[PDB]
Amino acid sequence: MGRLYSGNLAAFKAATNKLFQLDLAVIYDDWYDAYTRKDCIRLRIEDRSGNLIDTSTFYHHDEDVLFNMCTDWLNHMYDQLKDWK
Repeated sequence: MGRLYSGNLAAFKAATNKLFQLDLAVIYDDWYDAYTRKDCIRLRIEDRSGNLIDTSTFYHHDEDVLFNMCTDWLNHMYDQLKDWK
């Protein structure tokens, strides 16, 4: 929907350039919830047509550790899909 701007996002923004070059898509869900109304960080990976790739939900200690975990896993798949076709 949109993109935020903050200091911890300095390194985070850099990762985006890789996503296009590996031919994949990623969407995150935040600020929307059912009846519980609780803060959470949901990260979802998928294709263009329908094949779903993977998903992860993060809740833990403050933003520094949270973003570290998020950026870590994103870098994780890069090499793996770089080996296959």
